[PDB]
Amino acid sequence: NGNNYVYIDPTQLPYDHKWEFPRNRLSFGKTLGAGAFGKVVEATAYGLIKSDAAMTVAVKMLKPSAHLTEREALMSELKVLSYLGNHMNIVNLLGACTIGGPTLVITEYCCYGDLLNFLRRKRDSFLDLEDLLSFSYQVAKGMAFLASKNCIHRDLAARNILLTHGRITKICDFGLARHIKNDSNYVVKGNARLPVKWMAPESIFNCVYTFESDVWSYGIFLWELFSLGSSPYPGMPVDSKFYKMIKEGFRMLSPEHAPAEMYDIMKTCWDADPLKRPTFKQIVQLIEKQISE
Amino acid sequence: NNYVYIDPTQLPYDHKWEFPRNRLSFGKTLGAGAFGKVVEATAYGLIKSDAAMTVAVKMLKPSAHLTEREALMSELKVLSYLGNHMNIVNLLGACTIGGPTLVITEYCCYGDLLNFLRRKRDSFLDLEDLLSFSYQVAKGMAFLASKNCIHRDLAARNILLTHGRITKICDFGLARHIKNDSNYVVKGNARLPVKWMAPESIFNCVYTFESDVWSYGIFLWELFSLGSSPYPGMPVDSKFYKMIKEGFRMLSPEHAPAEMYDIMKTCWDADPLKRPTFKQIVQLIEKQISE
Amino acid sequence: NGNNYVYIDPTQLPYDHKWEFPRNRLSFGKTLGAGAFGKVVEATAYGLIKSDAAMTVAVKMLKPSAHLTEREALMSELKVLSYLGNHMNIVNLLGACTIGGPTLVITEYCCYGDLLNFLRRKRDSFLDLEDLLSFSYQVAKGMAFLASKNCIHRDLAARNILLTHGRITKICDFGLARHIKNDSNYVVKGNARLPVKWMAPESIFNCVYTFESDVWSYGIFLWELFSLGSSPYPGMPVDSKFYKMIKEGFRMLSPEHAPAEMYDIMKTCWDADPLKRPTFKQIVQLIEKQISE
Amino acid sequence: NNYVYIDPTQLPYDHKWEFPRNRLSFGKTLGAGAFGKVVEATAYGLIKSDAAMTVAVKMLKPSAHLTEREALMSELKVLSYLGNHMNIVNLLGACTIGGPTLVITEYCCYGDLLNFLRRKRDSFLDLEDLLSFSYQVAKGMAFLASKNCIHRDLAARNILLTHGRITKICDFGLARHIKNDSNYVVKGNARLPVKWMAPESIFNCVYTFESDVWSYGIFLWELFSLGSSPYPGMPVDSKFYKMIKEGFRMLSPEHAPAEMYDIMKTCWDADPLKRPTFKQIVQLIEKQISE
Repeated sequence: NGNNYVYIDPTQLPYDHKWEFPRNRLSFGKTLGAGAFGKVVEATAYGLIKSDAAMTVAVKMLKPSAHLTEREALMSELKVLSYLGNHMNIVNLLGACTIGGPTLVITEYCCYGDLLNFLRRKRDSFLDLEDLLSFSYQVAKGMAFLASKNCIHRDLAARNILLTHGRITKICDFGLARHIKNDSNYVVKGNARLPVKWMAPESIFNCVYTFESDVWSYGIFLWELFSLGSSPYPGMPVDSKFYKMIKEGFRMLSPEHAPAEMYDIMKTCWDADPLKRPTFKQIVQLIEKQISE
Repeated sequence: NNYVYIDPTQLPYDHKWEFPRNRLSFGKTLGAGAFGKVVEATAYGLIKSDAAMTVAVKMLKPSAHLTEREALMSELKVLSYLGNHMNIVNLLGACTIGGPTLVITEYCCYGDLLNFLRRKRDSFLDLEDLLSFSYQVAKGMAFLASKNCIHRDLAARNILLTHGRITKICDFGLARHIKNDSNYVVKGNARLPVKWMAPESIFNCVYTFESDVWSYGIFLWELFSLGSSPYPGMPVDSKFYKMIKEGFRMLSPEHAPAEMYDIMKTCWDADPLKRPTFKQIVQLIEKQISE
Repeated sequence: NGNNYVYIDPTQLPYDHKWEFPRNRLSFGKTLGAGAFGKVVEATAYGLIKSDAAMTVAVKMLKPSAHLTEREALMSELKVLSYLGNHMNIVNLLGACTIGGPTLVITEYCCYGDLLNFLRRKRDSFLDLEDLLSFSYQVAKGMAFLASKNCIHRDLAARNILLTHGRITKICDFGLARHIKNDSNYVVKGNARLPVKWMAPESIFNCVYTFESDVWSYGIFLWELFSLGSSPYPGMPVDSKFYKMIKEGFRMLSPEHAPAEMYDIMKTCWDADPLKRPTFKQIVQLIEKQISE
Repeated sequence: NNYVYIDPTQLPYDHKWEFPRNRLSFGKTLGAGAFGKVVEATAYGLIKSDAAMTVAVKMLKPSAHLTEREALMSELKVLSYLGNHMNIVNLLGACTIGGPTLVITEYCCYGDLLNFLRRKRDSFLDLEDLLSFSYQVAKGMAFLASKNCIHRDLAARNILLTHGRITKICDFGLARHIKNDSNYVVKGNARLPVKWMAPESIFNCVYTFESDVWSYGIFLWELFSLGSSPYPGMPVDSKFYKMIKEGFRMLSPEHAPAEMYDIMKTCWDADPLKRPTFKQIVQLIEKQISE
């Protein structure tokens, strides 16, 4: 009754059927990633674009291990993706299958896989510095787009950036298609397993996920990136001591390969006051103005 | 679920809005409900540091529960999220530290539009002004829609009038009592404005963007009626609901141009996806303008 | 050769034919305004919008008194109008007739005529203050639109604002359809007859027409408006003394009916430094923030 | 004619761009023409007040006429009008008072793209990078088009390379001599880059938005050729022009993916209105990306 202005979230809202696509026009292939309850699969879609009779795509789907909770999560993801719109630097929705079977969410296939692996298998023969400047600019633009659509990414990290042609990087939601009890980057806090080393303190202590929370993670991502795929706070486990250190204001030092301008952005992203952190729009404009330096 | 849309009521309070409450004076109550009220006030140095202006302040009565404190704070965070527009009542500032929460918004000197239409029903202000009211309220809703917001009580009684012939959509939440207003009627758990609500909202309790358009149609009807009451004479009971489901509708207001009536009708399509969107309603009007 | 970045003006560019409309579907009626070389005519257009079989429109056309120079001016106007786009607060292009006869430019008809006349025939029974606030806001929005499309109006003045339904005002180009040797508001300077009392000094002395030049005229328009249709610098002829006065920095005083906020805008519009003048976007935002005062 | 579009070269010089020339040092010449040059330079306190950066400064030689002073000042006012974008060389500041006009823009450390392609023609940098170059240059042109600007000399030789794998469209006006470059050839009054010009530009001297797209096609051809010369072997004479009118075209570069070739072909449509716009070319590529 009170407060007549109610924000409507695209999750709670009709599924637009312009996305629906015949499940008899998909051929599933090798799995690309799986969690306990879901998986992303490589596939061929026939007649998805009138120019490409057969294009490789990725399909997100649940495993028969999955309950009602998961089935709704996948539909929410589909709905969310359906409202975002397209941008070069995210993985885009191509279509879905809801009628006549389990829900299938069809998105872009990114042939070069994810950025962390790429960075690590390349740590030796060091792809060079300019590619790394390019990736951080592109990820910034992609976060700026998500933020202009009022959207937050609650797991920004090199392991969720994918690589495709034209040297393009794309931000990705891996939800459900990743097993986190097996990954030490995810650690128990409260009920959940979270990526706390990528998380802003206000997110860890006060459970607040703002737009500036993402900017912190972007900072950890830059460190991740210029370290060529190393872990954040390398060697140190997440525990009482860590939380205390983050709270007191201790920060990581510059990676050996970060130019001075980037570490500079890193540091401001990690300001304890969220309000002193740059926005993604500012990061993008900063990288563009300083590109010749 | 990595991707998540931010809810405005979850964001932290932005201190850019903070305003010293020793710069406020209170005057007469504009509206009161069970748990809160809206008071006329003076704020010094609010826009210009030189100057003083009249504003409206919304606040809780001493008998407010945590649910009402949350409602008032949510009202504030939504307003802050929306930003400014000429056709809503805007947030001007808040007092949060040093006492009860105060939400400062625009004062609208001419009062609400329903009362204005009734007191003007005698002389007939002309049809050109009712056109402007239509256009402005649609512009205001198109704007709320664009920020992904819905209004739960769009009705001439929640539309305010200010200078420059400007009309503003307003959230009267918490500052109206309804237990004695025939327009609000018990259904299920709550008291609701049923004559203004779309059928799918009454039944399945679906509040969406197309629900508002329905209410816009009922508004257009109030408007070109000069503030007569909707579905006049009919009480709300089983008879009423059953009839609305079976396609029952109001006929054209005596003073509506046929086109505006056609928009009303399209607003009342039983099928939510056949109703116009506000953006479309704006664009219609912006051509029904030269003809 | 030098300078490879060349701005292309919509005047010099192909006429898009999506505007072309059959001249056998127009019936000309009474003239609304004429110059020596052209005129605007009231007309009926059959089948212009599928909803209105017969709507009144305005048609701009040359008189047989007109030379090649004028014929090109009218086509330039048509081209300009064709690129602007629509906005509620200007008079919009509806179509043209180029093939099989003289050029005809079809625009919106505004039933209540122009604002200056309206203001003057209403000076006695004083339509009230709130309508005047509304007109200045609407004209500001219309200038803001023109400026966002990089367009300037070189004759902004109450005599070029038209009135239509819904209490809507619309900015208008009267070019060619007005005789200026008969109107004392237009006065000789150099070769041309110009509206110098509406013109910014940098426009008068240095022949520079910027976006802030328009803002000056907007200021004179507000004065014109809150004086209920009086002439600017009433009684004083344009001559050496006037130019000197404008140059030294003398300004008009507030009209008897201008609220303090408006005269305030007036004054800043008339700053001798163009750079200290508000932009139309700022004027609009100022009027909106202060609307409750 | 009351409505008039502002030409950027007519606007007054904006002093927000002014920069003290005692904060500049000059180094080596990057490029020189008959009447002017572009020099490598250091500017202190240009972006950060703390710091120094390398920039490029464009200026007139002592033998420049009023037409060249105007060209240089027009270059400056156009750049100021366009504003920033990642894919053009941007204006950083100007020195106008206290001596000759100096136009400060971005230094691009890797030099021009034509030379880069040739020196890389040996090893084969891969096809993924040529895709990025295509996309970036189209993004840059789409941007110039959106500000209603045309480029009179779009060619790999006027595309510069900087950090982050970024390519930037550049105006080399005044800082190249052409009297000895076979790529510029006398036609009528001027020396022109004819192999890059659309047919309607050579004849009726029509320079429009669709003329640029033609040149973009020739660029795509240079690009996937690794900087071979266009219409290789053929000199420009009556033979040449007559053939271009009668539909003569280049065939696919040995290393072009078929789709990119299809865009080249559509860029070379004799009918200006059949050619894609840059906005369309961007959007194509942004899907030819996952396949």
